[PDB]
Amino acid sequence: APVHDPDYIGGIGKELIVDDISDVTSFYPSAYQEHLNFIPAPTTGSGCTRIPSFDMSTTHYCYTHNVILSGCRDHSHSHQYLALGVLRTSATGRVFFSTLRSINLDDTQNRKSCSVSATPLGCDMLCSKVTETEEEDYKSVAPTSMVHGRLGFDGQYHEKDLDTTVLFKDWVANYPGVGGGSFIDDRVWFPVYGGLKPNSPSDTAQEGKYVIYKRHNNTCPDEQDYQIRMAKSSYKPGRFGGKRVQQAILSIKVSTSLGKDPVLTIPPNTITLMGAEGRILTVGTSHFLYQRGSSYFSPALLYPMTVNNKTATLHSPYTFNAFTRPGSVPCQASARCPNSCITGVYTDPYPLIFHRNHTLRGVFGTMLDDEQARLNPVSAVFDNISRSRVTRVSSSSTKAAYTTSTCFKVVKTNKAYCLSIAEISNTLFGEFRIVPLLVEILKDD
Amino acid sequence: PVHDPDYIGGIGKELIVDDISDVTSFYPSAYQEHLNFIPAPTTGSGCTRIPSFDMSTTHYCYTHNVILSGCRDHSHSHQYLALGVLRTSATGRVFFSTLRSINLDDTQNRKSCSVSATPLGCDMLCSKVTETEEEDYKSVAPTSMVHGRLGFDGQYHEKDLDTTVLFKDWVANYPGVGGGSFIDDRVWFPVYGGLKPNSPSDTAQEGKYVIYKRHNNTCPDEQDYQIRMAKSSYKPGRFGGKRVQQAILSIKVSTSLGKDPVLTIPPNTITLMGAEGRILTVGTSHFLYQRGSSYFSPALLYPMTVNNKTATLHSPYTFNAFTRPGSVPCQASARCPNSCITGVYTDPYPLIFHRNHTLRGVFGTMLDDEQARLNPVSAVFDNISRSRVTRVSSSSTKAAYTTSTCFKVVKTNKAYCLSIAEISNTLFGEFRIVPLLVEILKD
Amino acid sequence: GCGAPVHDPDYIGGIGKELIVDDISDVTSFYPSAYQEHLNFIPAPTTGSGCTRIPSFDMSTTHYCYTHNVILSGCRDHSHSHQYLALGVLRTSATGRVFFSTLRSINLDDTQNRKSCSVSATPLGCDMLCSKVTETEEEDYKSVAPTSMVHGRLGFDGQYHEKDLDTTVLFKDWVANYPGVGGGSFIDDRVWFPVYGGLKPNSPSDTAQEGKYVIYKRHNNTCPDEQDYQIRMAKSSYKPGRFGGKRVQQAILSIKVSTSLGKDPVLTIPPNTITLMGAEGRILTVGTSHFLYQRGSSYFSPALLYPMTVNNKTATLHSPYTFNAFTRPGSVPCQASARCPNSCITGVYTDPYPLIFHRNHTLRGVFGTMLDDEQARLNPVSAVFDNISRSRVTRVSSSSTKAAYTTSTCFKVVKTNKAYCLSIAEISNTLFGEFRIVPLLVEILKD
Amino acid sequence: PVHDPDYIGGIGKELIVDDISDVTSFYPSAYQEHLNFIPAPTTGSGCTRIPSFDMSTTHYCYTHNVILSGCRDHSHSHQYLALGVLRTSATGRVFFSTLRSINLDDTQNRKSCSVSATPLGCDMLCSKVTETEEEDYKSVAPTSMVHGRLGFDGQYHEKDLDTTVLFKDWVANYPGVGGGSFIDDRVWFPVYGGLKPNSPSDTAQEGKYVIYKRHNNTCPDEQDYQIRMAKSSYKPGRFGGKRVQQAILSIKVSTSLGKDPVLTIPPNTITLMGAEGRILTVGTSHFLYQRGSSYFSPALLYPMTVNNKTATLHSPYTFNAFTRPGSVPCQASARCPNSCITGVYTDPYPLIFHRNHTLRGVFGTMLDDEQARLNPVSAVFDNISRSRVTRVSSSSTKAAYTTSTCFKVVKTNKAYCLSIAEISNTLFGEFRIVPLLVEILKDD
Ligand SMILES: *[C@@H]1O[C@H](CO)[C@@H](O)[C@H](O)[C@H]1NC(C)=O
Ligand SMILES: *[C@@H]1O[C@H](CO)[C@@H](O)[C@H](O)[C@H]1NC(C)=O
Ligand SMILES: *[C@@H]1O[C@H](CO)[C@@H](O)[C@H](O)[C@H]1NC(C)=O
Ligand SMILES: *[C@@H]1O[C@H](CO)[C@@H](O)[C@H](O)[C@H]1NC(C)=O
Ligand SMILES: [Ca+2]
Ligand SMILES: [Ca+2]
Ligand SMILES: [Ca+2]
Ligand SMILES: [Ca+2]
Repeated sequence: APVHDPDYIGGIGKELIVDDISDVTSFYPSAYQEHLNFIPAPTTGSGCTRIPSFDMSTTHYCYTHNVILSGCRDHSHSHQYLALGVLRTSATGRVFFSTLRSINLDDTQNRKSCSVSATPLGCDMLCSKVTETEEEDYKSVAPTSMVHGRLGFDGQYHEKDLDTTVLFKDWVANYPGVGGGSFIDDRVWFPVYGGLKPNSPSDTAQEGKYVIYKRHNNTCPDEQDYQIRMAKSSYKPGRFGGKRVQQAILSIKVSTSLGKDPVLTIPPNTITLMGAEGRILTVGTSHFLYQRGSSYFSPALLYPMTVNNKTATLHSPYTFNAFTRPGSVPCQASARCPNSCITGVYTDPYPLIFHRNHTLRGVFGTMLDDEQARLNPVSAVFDNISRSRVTRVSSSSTKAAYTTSTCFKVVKTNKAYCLSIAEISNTLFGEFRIVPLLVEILKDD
Repeated sequence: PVHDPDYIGGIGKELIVDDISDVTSFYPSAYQEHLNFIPAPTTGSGCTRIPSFDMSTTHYCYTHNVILSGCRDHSHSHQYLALGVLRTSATGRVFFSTLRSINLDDTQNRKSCSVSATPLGCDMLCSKVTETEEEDYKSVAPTSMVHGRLGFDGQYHEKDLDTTVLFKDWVANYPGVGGGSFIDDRVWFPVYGGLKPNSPSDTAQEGKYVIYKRHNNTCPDEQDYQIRMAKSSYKPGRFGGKRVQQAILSIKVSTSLGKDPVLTIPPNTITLMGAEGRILTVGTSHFLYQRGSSYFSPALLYPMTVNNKTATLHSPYTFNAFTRPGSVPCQASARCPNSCITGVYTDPYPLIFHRNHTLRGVFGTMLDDEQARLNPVSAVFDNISRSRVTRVSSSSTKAAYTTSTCFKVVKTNKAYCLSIAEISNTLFGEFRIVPLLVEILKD
Repeated sequence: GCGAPVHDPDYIGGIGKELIVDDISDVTSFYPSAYQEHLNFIPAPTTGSGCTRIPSFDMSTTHYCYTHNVILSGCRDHSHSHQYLALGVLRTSATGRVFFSTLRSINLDDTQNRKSCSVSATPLGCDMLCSKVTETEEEDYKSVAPTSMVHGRLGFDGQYHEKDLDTTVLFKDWVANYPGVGGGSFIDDRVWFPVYGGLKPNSPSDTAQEGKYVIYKRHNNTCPDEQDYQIRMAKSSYKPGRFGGKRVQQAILSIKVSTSLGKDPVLTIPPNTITLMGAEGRILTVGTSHFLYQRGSSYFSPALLYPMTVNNKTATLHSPYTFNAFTRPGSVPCQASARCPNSCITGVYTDPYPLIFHRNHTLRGVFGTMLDDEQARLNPVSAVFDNISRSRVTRVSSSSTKAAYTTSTCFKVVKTNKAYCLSIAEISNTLFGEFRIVPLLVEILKD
Repeated sequence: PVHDPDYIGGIGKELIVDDISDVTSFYPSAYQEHLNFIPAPTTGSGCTRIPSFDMSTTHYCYTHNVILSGCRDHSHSHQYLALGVLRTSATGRVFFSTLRSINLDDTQNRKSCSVSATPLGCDMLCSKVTETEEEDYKSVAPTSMVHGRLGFDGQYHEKDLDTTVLFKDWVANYPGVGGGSFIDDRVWFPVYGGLKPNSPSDTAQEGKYVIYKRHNNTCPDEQDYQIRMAKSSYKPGRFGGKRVQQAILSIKVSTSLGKDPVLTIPPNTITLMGAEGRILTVGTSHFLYQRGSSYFSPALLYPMTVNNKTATLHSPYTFNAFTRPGSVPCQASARCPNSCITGVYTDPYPLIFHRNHTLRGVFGTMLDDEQARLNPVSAVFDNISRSRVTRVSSSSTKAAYTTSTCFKVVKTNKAYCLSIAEISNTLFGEFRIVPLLVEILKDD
């Protein structure tokens, strides 16, 4: 029923800047712009608001984040904030995000790692229902419970538990990838990751599969079969005792029946690195999988994704060598060799500048500009090697964490905007505030 | 659009009726997480200030002023406006669920806006300013004013009031920031401003004054001197000796905005110097909160009686420990009449009543400092005392306006007080406006 | 100004897309409004005998392209001719009313006789594929050389440049060959054009078709002739008597779009187990789907859309969508209500624009202007069609009226969320020549 | 944005300078195909009417009015506006190439618009009407008027004139429909309307009249009767006896629209009753064409001299065979003064000149009927005669306004006359506006 102001409709989910000639990094973000903050901040000293997910279709946006009363990471009950809204314009021509349905989902169930997607029926959610820590989940035999929910245009929420005993038979743990999903054709597509049980069909299918991705102009000096050894062990990090940590994609038919006809796609690990959080993006006619750099590879990754009815295929990724993320040694931001780790942080890149033949040239995102610590969020435009002039939250050292970015255009002014939702350090009210930062994309001629 | 039925009977009523208990045996819990319905700034210089809030038995209304470049820029601003309903999650936790969330931003500069929840939506009274307050007090024409409404459909409409007639005796005039109230088919707003010297309204107040006193803390000045100082408190030096006057504006609620407005000016034998304020309705009682911008520090609630289109004020309730910071000689501990414009908006919400409806106790968030806007502290107050408190921080913390509203989740038998407070911010602007929530407990 | 223009902002997001995505509604509950006034961007004749005919139209997300052929002395005069060319953008007035705003408007009139021209909107302007004709079609099928062809382009600066194709090589296996009149389409760095003509008997291309045929059938109306007879007839339908039994063949030509015209041309010939006898046609791109429209010049009357997939420089066609009430007039035994395979060259160009889709992108309904007559080119009526039925109609006239070719393209004004269909129709004229080419406009309604 | 160099020296000049030849030995060719730059209607009731055309040595301007529901409807309308340049194809065939093609359609009802090609683009003068002509003659305020411009960038800007001051003495006032002309840093538009009875402008025409006569066809009425009829002709009965008056408006051409407008009201000892018209510039001569809305049938061209911001008119050239249909007693063959509002806009383009610049011949498309708007016929005319003609049809055919402009393709040594004509349509509304093109030939 509700729809964005027509100022935005033709500029959402599109290839924003089509340019074959200009240097990608001649495009750069403006100063942050003041607009209607649609993301609730904590109201107590210990309250934890973390794990944002965001998706926007040409009719509405969907947003969610997790809330824990007593502090973050606490093994405790949690609830989700959920919002459904539309873009509007003031009389002065300034965009604002206008939320229509704004609820807390807080009941007997502990929904974690939730991803959201804007579908024709409202805001679809994929969550894990957890009663164990991740550490414990990798040791129990049963897969993790998972639920497909929807906040409807009427503001009501309904959900259906998936049959994970069947759907995730070959897994010991499984979680949505936190980043948004995408509605494609008649289905909703969500990133998933978790652990495979040893010697299952899915595990055997990945036996001996690996890929080594390299830094630009910065060769790993290690011997080659040593690199191969380390790349293989990177799929089985020591934190969970040698279980293969696997990337997947889950598609669900969009219908008034939730959980209808789900299909799991597991790409070969000759393409994907160790399973991690991620996001399914649709820009123009192209789809991508973002995968968080939780393993040894630091440059931001976008795997081209093509849809084959109910399944997907991924292709060799775009990489953005200056769009690093912090991580612990030996997988810090400047890392160049394969190795085994679980680290990094979710900071996704939004496809922004394209050739006319639709090859991606440049992305926008907010990176944490530090070698090892989650510090100094910086918004910028990135090509395969370089980074534009940047916009920073603070000229002082500042703690931050996850960021997820989405860009859209106002075609009547030909202005490109980028929204960057970032977990930022807070004072007085909890560890984090989740801030929707807004920039305009400018050009330095 | 209506509140969840868990709230039926829990909104705008006398929450605690108790003749026997000590008032300060009631006290606020620690702050509670709920759904923060108030947008925080998103840039380093963004200014969100001046909150207004009112809630009827069907919906709530909220607004605050936004300036892009910092809080003392006079050139342009916009208002954030929200219309919403109270909800409960499945576990019984409160959340404020906004339904209509808009920025009102055009070429007009709407300032000092008050909102009120009426049967047609969220009514707003704003001044449309073209010059500073200081300049307004020096120009002969009254300040322009507008009656707006955000409807349940999310559309905003407004009508300019005929201030040339309605405020002909005034040089400057503003809504009182605090919420208004819908009573007997009219919406009622606090107003304040300056009167034209020797206008009929100014002449009607000549010689009028009132001295309100601190509990068990006598002014040592002699009575004659106190009277001179109380008279001069209505004509502070900042605006060159014009009388600064309290008033109340009522408007017929109708699809026609601005219908039949009527200005009531109480005698200054009851009211102190005009200031920001709020019209409250709790049960069948109404009150005018008046900010303590003059010499009197304790929080003030004037009982208000509605007689069709006008109202009568009565001698106020005072809450001696509910002080506010101010400049010398009108600091929080001041006890003598004097002339000043200082203080801060921190309103008290009527909470504990006698069975005969006499008010005993209030909830609010005070700034617990003598002179500086520091240290917001939530508590229950009677005429003399303060309960055990809840604080945003144990460290010294800048803050400003607070406005409080209490309600009951009847379903869970839990009484709550919302305290919307301007709190110092880091990284993103001068202030963040935070809706603090406490449960009222009993010791 | 050599840089590219763009439609008004009201249209961005509403050009070349799936206009109505609806799984549940009856297709024919959508219907056209009355015709709407807008800016007629198509020149009418200015003399008693002037012939304006053979419209071609294609519109990209940045601009539209339009052309038609002009003959001074009458329409079938096998003589010199010229082309009107227009490059423009869609606009809205202050009231929101649609208008087509032409930016480059030229007559291309020189020593060359360009015929049967198709146009396509590419990132460099308006690409044109024409035959350069020095013999009638009847003479052409009798001479061994293929027809000359040219790839031209009107640029955004208003200049026209062109390159003759190497038809002696490119069309080595052909005796005659023409573009399909209907618009081409820009897909994956190349421009794609419909083509048709005659094959050299026993040439490699001709032997690759030997024995190939397909019988397409009417809805709920069975042909009574014996099966072996139907097959004999279907086979002979590829070799009409008009050109002495040479095979008349459908094809698709793709050209790399570059400042170098005529670059890297590649011819695709689909198997005649899929296509009927070659005819005029159009390459359509709607959303992510491509289609070849094929004029019903043979025995099959319902409008045809063959799904088209692009591989690299070649195309693959699939079994067609058919719209049983979107018929066209033809001479007996291939009239509008024909149901049996037979051999004939008749019909008329009236294309269908894909309009209503399933969520999974299966096509449900089209818009077009048919000629509503069994045998004569009469009575144009605009309608929405599904596989069986026709919506409520809009008519140019309640009296009997001569018309000919129609080509339709639909678009949405995103600002108002209204869908429109343009129908460019050759309509009988009085005083000024045989035809006026009229851009009809309707809004698509739902009752 | 300029015409092809094949036209240099062929635009806006005296096309045929000849003292010797019979004017009517020049004659138009058959109509020729070129590029029809004028949109036709696309619906059954669509009304396209009231063309205006002007061409400078760099570009041409064109406009016409559009009503959705029929030609008499009065509620709302829009204008089609075109800025273009003359081109030649490789074979030398003329084509009019429009560069900017827009519909101007908003809440405002612009009527009776005239255009003129200025160095800044296509200037337009329109009335912004809120009541019918009948009702405007009865209201005290003058008609609102706007000066707009379609620029070379395709953007349109406009500014309302201060008509309460500029047209203080008028009850109604409209541009003359025919094109205006750029002369000496100002654009010049024909205007007509009604004067406030007893205003200074009205009293300044009191007792003023002029009687123009047919060639070799004297009015038999007695002289005092003719004088009374001639005076009455300026106050026709349709609008209750108000004086209907000719004028000329000049505006300074500037990035500021509506700059320094000045109105000229010529004396009615020269002009007949106010009517539609056109300001023409050909060589160094300027002329005011005035439609024959009153008793006088032959086509009229008043020589016009520009002083500074005002104009002076002189006794007109008349072309006795270039008649127009009208209702009795002001029909095509009328010869006596009378009072009427009738006729039709069909202008004559100055074509053939003596070496001393005195005009000898014009081209135009006349409606060749006594009383009805029928039978458009293109021809060359002198003061008394008509050349061999070219016809749209040998059958009786309804038509209305025509406006003609001639030019030379210097490269091919061919002179052409464009004749934009409202012609009866079938299927698509009442009229199609057709740009007819002829080559000027010589018998010899
Ligand atoms: C796309 O186009 C650009 C420039 O036109 C070229 O550099 C790039 O290699 C192309 N890639 C593909 C896959 O077409
Ligand atoms: C109400 O009752 C209290 C004590 O019960 C008394 O002190 C007070 O004066 C009473 N007031 C009224 C108005 O009844
Ligand atoms: C698309 O969906 C419709 C409706 O369920 C169905 O009839 C049709 O066959 C589907 N097409 C494909 C290719 O699955
Ligand atoms: C120009 O020459 C002709 C030739 O007789 C003459 O009639 C006309 O009066 C001349 N023009 C002027 C202005 O004398
Ligand atoms: Ca497990
Ligand atoms: Ca003032
Ligand atoms: Ca041949
Ligand atoms: Ca008037």
